[PDB]
Amino acid sequence: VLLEVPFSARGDRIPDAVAELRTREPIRKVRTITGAEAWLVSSYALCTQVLEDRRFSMKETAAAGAPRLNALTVPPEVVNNMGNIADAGLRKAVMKAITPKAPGLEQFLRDTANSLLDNLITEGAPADLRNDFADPLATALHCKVLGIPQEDGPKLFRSLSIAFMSSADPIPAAKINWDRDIEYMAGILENPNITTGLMGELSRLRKDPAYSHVSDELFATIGVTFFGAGVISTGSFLTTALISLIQRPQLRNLLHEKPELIPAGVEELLRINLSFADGLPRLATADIQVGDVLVRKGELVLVLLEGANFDPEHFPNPGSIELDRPNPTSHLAFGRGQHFCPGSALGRRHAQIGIEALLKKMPGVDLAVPIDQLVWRTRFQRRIPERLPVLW
Ligand code: HEM
Repeated sequence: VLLEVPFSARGDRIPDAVAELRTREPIRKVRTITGAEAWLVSSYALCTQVLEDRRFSMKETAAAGAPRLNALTVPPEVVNNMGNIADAGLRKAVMKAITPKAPGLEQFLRDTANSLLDNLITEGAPADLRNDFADPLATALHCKVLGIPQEDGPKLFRSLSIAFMSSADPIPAAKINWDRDIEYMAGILENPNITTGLMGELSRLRKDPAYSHVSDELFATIGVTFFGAGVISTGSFLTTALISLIQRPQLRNLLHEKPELIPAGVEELLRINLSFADGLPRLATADIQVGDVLVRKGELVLVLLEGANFDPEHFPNPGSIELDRPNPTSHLAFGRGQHFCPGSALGRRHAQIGIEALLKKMPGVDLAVPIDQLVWRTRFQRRIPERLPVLW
């Protein structure tokens, strides 16, 4: 019987099995939720090998009849979204619009984190740091980044509990939501009041006849895809980083006292983060040797990020947060190679600012329920608790 993936929906603790698997079988046959076979890769060396070799293709994971990690929740072409962006001549533009350096942006993040936190302090403990802090901070950020009205955020957010499912079967709601969100974005592109952020930029490139080969659909897809990827990734990461920090009171206290180390703290929280529920999928486009396995053309490979990130061969004392590591950014939390996360800078600043605000307003933050009372979302592309009850 094949080892089934994923092993655990819990985002607070790495299963003991990962260390077992990594040492003895850093590439191992598994079965996914669709019933497909796959190669799960779990050492830093093999994970990096896979991500650095472009013949392990992201685009081709959408190929018809390919073994699948999970059901598509987007059109097959949209799996190649970053490639379409590059081909449309929109790459450095997209990347420029999603940098945290934008005028006023970091102060907006800061003031938004502090306002959310003041509201929670007024309502009284317990507070839910996912639904009433991390996710709203993520959503407010991405509305600003995209240049769309803040009041439009909640509804785009609504789609995400389905869009980012990791399902054995197709999801009818995913298509309905996708089509509505695409239509919304299309409308944003023609709205002359939208002059800032990613959509403001994309909108004026759309008016340019030099971009006449670029469909309206792709422009709109970029907005929907970046909003969703950024909101789900930042909100989910911050949420489970807060659990990591809460469980390490002396770290909490150290960062509160020495906020200059908060970036180093966040980098370690990224390294040990369990937010990705599944390995990153790739399809082999050739026969390629990975460890003791010849991966065959057409086979699915899953790059287990926490495999690499907890690998003591690369990170000594891997379960420990150490702020003085010599190569602290070398984890795979943002991936590697061709598909390295284009939002990584913004991801770091969202978490840095969110944590700094929280530590200053709630220096005594702690869980308000036993950790085993958290409800872990299942069959989802991220590991998150439904609610994160705290007191302070
Ligand atoms: C802590 C926050 C974040 C984490 C941990 C994270 C993680 C990742 C990872 C691991 C990948 C690589 C996927 C792969 O190679 O298969 C990725 C790619 C991606 N991320 Fe992020 N991400 C974060 C924030 C963001 C933000 C803020 C945005 C946009 C606003 C974003 C947009 C994207 C997009 C569009 C891709 C696909 C790139 C491609 O296909 O080439 N992410 N992210």
